[PDB]
Amino acid sequence: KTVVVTTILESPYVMMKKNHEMLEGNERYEGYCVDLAAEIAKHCGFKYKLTIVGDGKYGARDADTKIWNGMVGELVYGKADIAIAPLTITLVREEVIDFSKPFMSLGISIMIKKGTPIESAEDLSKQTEIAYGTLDSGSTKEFFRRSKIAVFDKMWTYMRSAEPSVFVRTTAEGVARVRKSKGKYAYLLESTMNEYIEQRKPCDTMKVGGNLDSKGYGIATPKGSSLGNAVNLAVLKLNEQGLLDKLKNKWWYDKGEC
Amino acid sequence: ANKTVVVTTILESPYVMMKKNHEMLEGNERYEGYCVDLAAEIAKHCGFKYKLTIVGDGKYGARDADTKIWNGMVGELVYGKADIAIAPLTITLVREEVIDFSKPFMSLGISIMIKKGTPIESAEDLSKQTEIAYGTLDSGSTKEFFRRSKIAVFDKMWTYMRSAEPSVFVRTTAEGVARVRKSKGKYAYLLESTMNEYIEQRKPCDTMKVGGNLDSKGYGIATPKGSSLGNAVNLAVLKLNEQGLLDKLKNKWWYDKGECG
Ligand SMILES: N[C@@H](Cc1cc(Cl)c([N+](=O)[O-])cc1CCC(=O)O)C(=O)O
Ligand SMILES: N[C@@H](Cc1cc(Cl)c([N+](=O)[O-])cc1CCC(=O)O)C(=O)O
Repeated sequence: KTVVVTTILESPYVMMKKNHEMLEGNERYEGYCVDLAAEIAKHCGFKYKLTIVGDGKYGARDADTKIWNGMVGELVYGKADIAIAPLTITLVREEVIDFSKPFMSLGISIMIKKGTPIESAEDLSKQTEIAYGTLDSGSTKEFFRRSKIAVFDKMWTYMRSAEPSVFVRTTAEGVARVRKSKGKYAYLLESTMNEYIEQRKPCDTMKVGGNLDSKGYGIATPKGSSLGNAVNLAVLKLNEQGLLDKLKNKWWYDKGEC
Repeated sequence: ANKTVVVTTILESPYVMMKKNHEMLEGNERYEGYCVDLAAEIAKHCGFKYKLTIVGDGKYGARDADTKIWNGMVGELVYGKADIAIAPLTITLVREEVIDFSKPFMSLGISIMIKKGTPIESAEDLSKQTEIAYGTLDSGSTKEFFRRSKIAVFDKMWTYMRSAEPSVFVRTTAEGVARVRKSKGKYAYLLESTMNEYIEQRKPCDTMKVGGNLDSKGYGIATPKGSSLGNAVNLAVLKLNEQGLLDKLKNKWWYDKGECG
């Protein structure tokens, strides 16, 4: 019985191959999660089909309707058997689905265009000449909305009140905005993506400062899933054998363009 | 029928330490540290009463190959002697096979400790020379990491360490640190990054953590398989992290109390 894998088009985790049109099935896709899915299925002994999440979302529960969207939605409503993607392990998600132990550790970080005289969160919060912001929705924004730490609360108030808006619709828009803003915009995003973009042409961005927090991506399965236990052991084994580090290197650095 | 939760832990600075005045104290209050504070939080969120007990054999948890017996805190859980372990206990495959772990409350990796001034910047640097000796604890997970590693650099280091004379291994973490401090830049110590960072903030302020971490892993709260507490404990850990409490706790024990500026 073929396992339905839900995932999301997010570089360099899952991308359509340049020559995808001459390809079929799983082979249409490449990336860190594509490689990880193969390793997991190999170790747990299952065949699987990669499917792209229908609504292009990760997974948030609507406050009013209480409906779950994205890949979490596909798990809880029975459309997919497992999610393999840069999906953060969080309390609200863990209440309705299971996560493996983390396959990648990350935190919120700062992206600047090279030349921008900013070196940390503190620096940013102490000035306004260089605008800075986050995705207009989701986890990073929420970190600042809910934060009780002085400097981060400060940054948050600055962001809500800054004009024009410092928020962006998509991660790509955030990156593009840093790139086209001639050193006058800084983007706060997950460190994994920051580190990746830093190795891509035109090589005009960099990561500065330490991560503002600490979290991890996990493989997700429905509660009670007969795959959950084996998938978790697979992630730990892959980590312990150095495979996860090797996959990170392959996709961030070896295939790097800088 | 409800019973007090038996917590197994271990004396390891700054996770769990006996208070200077422990003699005039009783029970849990004899102890202080990061893991003491964390246990308080977990129990508070999960709503259980608990008793801190120190692991009888002073070990974290490994299965003897010959006897097949699990020692340490893992063993306590596996053999039914404790309800939960709260300590710098790494989540690993062989342990997950026999107990449950929460998601990590702390992230870490194997790292290099040097005496300040030592001309070494990475594992790669160490492996390519022998003038500056380097080693690990004479047992446990860091040594086992190098023994099992099929990564070229780490295997080469293992081969060097196993054959180096005099012995580059040490009996305790304290010994390794002391050896770094006394060896005039001629000994480098491989240990978990958490402890490395801690020691870096302690007088005489003569050590330094250098290079990237050699691996990536996490410490987790452990319960016996099928335990009733496992689920609630896991959600508690996630909440504490998201609420910023785990970072604040690490700051308290590592940096606020820091002795090196
Ligand atoms: N891990 C997030 C999804 C996500 C993934 C990536 Cl890889 C990036 N990113 O490219 O910086 C962002 C996000 C959303 C937060 C953000 O704005 O960083 C989740 O589980 O909700
Ligand atoms: N997390 C390890 C135990 C441990 C804890 C600490 Cl706090 C340090 N350390 O202070 O460097 C080391 C170890 C492992 C021995 C060693 O590497 O010396 C486990 O679960 O086996």
